[PDB]
Amino acid sequence: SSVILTNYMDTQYYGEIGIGTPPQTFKVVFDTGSSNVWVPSSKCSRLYTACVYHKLFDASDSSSYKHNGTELTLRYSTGTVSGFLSQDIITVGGITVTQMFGEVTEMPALPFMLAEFDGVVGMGFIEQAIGRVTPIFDNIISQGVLKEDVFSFYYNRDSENSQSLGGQIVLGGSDPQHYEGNFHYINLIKTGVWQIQMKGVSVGSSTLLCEDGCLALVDTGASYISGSTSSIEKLMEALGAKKRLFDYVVKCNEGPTLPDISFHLGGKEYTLTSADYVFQESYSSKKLCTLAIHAMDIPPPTGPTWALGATFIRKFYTEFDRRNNRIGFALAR
Ligand SMILES: CCc1nc(N)nc(N)c1-c1ccc2c(c1)N(CCCOC)C(=O)[C@H](c1cc(F)cc(F)c1)O2
Ligand SMILES: *[C@@H]1O[C@H](CO)[C@@H](O)[C@H](O)[C@H]1NC(C)=O
Repeated sequence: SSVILTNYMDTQYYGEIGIGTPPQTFKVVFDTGSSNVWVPSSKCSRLYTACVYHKLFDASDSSSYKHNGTELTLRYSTGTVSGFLSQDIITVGGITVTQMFGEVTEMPALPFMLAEFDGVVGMGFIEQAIGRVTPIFDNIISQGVLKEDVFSFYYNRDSENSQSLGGQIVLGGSDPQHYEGNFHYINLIKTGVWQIQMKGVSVGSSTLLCEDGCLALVDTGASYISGSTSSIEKLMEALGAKKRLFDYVVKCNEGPTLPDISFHLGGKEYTLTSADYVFQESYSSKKLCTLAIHAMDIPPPTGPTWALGATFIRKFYTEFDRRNNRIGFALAR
C-alpha cells in the first residue's frame, strides 16, 4: 500500500489516515524517529491554541472506539505532547488495523501552531515505544498481508504547483518509479532503532568530520540533517555560516557555490550539493539564506548521533527493512 504525501515548504511531509467509525481524518507525519501514534484530542482544552487549529479526534463519535486512558508523554527533539491512550480502527492507505494511539490534550503553541500536520504515526521499533504500546507497523505485519516486511520513503522537492506529489510512503515494498540504480544496504547497529554506523563526513575535498566513526539516525520525522553541536559548529565554520537563534545562514549570493557535503555510509559516499542543502530563496548578497542542516544534541541511549532527515531523504529514496534489520538507499527519481 502507498500513501500520497503532501510536501509543505520542504520541511513538513504528511499523509492522511482515518481513525474511528465513521472515519475521522487526520494529517500525520510518518516518523521513523518515533514509535507511537497520536493525534489531537477533542478533550484538548481550547486554551491550547494549537488545538483550536487542528483536527480533533472525538471518541464519542466513533462506534469502534475502545477506552483505555493510560497517560503518556511524547518527547521529540523540538517539542512535547501529552495525553492518554485510546484504541480504535485506523486506516492507512487501504490497510485497516486496530491500533492503540494517544489522544493528545496538551499541545504547545510553539512549535505546533507551526505544524501543518495534526499528529504523528511512529514507524520506529517497539523497543522505543512509550508506554510499551505496540507500533502500527508491527500490527500491520501481524496481519500477514504485506508482500514484504519493509516500508519505503520518497520525499520530493518542493513545488509551486498543485500537481507534483509531495512524497510517497510504500507499505510492503518500494516504488521503482521513484529511484534509479540499485539499493545499497547498511545493517542497523542494533534492532530497535533506525540507526546505522557512519564511517565519515566530509566537507569539500577533505574528510574533516566524524573521523574514527560516528552514529547516524535515519529520521523521516525530522526536517533537516542534524549533528552534535560540536560537529555542526565545526562543519558550519567550514561553510562560512553564521549561527542564529534556531538556524545557520550564509549570504544568499554565496549559497550556489558552497561546497559538497558527503556522508560515508556502509561503504558508499552519499553526496549533497549546495543546491541540496541551502534554501536558495534569493541571490542577493544583502539577504540571509538558511541551510537545511541544524545542530541537535540527541541524548543517550540513542545519541550522540547525526540524524538524516528530509534534507537527505529528498535525494536518496529510503527503504526500511524490518526482516533484515537494514536500511537501503537509492538515488531518488
Ligand atoms: C514527526 C514528529 C517528530 N519526529 C522526530 N523524530 N523528530 C521530530 N523533531 C519530530 C517533530 C516534532 C514537531 C514538529 C516537527 C517534527 N516538524 C517537522 C516535520 C517533519 O516532517 C517530515 C515540524 O514541522 C514542526 C516544527 C515547526 C517549526 F517551525 C519549528 C520546529 F522546531 C518544529 O513540529
Ligand atoms: C491499556 O492498554 C494496556 C496495554 O494493552 C493494557 O495492559 C491496560 O490494561 C489498558 N488499560 C486500561 C485500563 O484499559
